[PDB]
Amino acid sequence: TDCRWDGCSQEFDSQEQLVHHINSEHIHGERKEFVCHWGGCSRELRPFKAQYMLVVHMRRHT
Amino acid sequence: ETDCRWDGCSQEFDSQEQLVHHINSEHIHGERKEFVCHWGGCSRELRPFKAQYMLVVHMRRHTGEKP
Ligand SMILES: [Zn+2]
Ligand SMILES: [Zn+2]
Ligand SMILES: [Zn+2]
Ligand SMILES: [Zn+2]
Repeated sequence: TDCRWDGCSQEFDSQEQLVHHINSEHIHGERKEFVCHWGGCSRELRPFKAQYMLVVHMRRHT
Repeated sequence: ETDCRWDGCSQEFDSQEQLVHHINSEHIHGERKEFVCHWGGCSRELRPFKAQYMLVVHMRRHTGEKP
């Protein structure tokens, strides 16, 4: 019944609430994770909170 | 400098400009082709799915939701 989506502190009473939460916030909600999938990147797939930060980060690989 | 290492991409280019344009066009602003499960302790280890529907079915392993 508790959310373990990295960055999420949400705890619930029931499976049905967790299911609705994950669908609402983490699947269909505003995208808040922007991962660099560059092979050997020292971030190790740790997400940025905004696309702009990923764009700036890509200058390090190019 | 010239070659893309974006997970599941092996485009190689002649110039830095070509690589910069490729990354922006395909990996930043292109159709999304990576769907990561950020569930703590997930055995996938943040390895991406190709499609949103695949992440949706995968979530039922963390929730226990019957299909
Ligand atoms: Zn959550
Ligand atoms: Zn990176
Ligand atoms: Zn690429
Ligand atoms: Zn998972």
